[PDB]
Amino acid sequence: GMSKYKLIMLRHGEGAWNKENRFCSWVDQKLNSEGMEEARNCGKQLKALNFEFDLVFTSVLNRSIHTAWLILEELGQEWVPVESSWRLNERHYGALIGLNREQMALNHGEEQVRLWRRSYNVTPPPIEESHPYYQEIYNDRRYKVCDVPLDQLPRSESLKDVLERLLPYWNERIAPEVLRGKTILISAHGNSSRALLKHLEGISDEDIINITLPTGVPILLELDENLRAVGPHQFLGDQEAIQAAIKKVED
Amino acid sequence: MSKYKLIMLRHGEGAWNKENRFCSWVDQKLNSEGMEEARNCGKQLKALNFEFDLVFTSVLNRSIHTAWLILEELGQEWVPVESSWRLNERHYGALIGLNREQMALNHGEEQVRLWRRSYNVTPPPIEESHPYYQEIYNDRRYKVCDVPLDQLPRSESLKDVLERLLPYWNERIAPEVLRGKTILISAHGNSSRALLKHLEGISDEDIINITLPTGVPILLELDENLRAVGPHQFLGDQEAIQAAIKKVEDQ
Repeated sequence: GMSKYKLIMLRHGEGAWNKENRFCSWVDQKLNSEGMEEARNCGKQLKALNFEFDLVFTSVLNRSIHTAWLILEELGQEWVPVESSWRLNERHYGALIGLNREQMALNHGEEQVRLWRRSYNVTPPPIEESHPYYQEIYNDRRYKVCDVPLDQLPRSESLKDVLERLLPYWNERIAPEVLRGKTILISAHGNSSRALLKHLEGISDEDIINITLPTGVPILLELDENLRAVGPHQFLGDQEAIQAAIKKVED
Repeated sequence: MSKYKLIMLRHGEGAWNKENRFCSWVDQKLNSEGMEEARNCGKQLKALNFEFDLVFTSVLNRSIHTAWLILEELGQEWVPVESSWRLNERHYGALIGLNREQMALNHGEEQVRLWRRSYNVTPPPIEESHPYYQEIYNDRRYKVCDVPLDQLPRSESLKDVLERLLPYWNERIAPEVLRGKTILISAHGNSSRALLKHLEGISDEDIINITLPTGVPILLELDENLRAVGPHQFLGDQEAIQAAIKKVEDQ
């Protein structure tokens, strides 16, 4: 249980939809100017702390990939290998994708909606072919060359479901590289970062809902010989800026 | 008969190229013109509806940024990128950073012609006294190559470039072409020229004279033996192509 490995994880800056209380989810929206600035800020902060990455993991959503590219550019580490997987994707919010709070409550019921947003293990209704964002997701050829067939990919996910499709990628692909002594960057999303932290820190089903995950802030994990967190995750950089980022993700 | 299509290109050249200096393994960034060329290449590839499955680059950031800008213009940022020193620009050894005048003074007018224009004459190796030696050989990207740091070349003929590129073609790229994947190679002047020589069976004499414009998609049609069916083709607007040819001609 002694600190042996260091891992950096971060989440991209959130977009217009997030201000309108809409879930982007698997919709492949680009960074906005604020998102691009947050990625550059992360890169400059990681450079100030002399981080030297050996491997980067991202989702297949371009906002996670652009975040990594901008960080590697700020570090002068563009040669560092990048691997992308649907298993680091944001939570699939199913039928709720693109709806604000009001619209969700009207369509599905006020009770069901609380669970879907705030619970650990309640799965939202699956996205159906009638959904305006269904074709844009499932006709995208990035989902024809995943480690599971197109028709085996989820149509909706609880936070528990996110952890269950992320853990195999951690165990099989990322964890071995950490054990080799490589310094890893994970460019992830709100739910994918929360799911991995739940696993590495042994956070309860009850407590995971409440933890604060600011965007555009490097999250340092110190891991022991079992790849278990030694202490809680640590936010790197200026405490003023971090407190600001924490306020922005407040619910 | 034609069975496979491969796309290659070279990045837009820099200030040193206008001064007749060889950037070589010096890790110079694209200039504004270079970044625009990469974007215009991506827009051209989008107009022709190219869908890449895999991208190969060098470990020099100008080849990587060229690929990133192209994938952004294509909305194909999820397409896997692999980088190798074996796609690096020619190592011009002691000549790196010298203009034509300085080379002739230091080594002799005769030797200099051969080194620039011959197929198989290797320039003098770069030594520890060279102003650009440390920034190449102390760079940790060259500590994790498929050969040890001390086995990497200190200078290369165009023949030497082909001979360290061939193993990457044979072992890494060719198998993916045989799988039916659409490959983009983001390369340099000498690495693109070397691969074309090999796939088209161009002579030692003829290879020196072929025109390789920057920022232009180069299409190769390959048979079941991965031998070129007809010559390479420049894709896009003939006006723009003729302009790009004149820029490398006149330089």
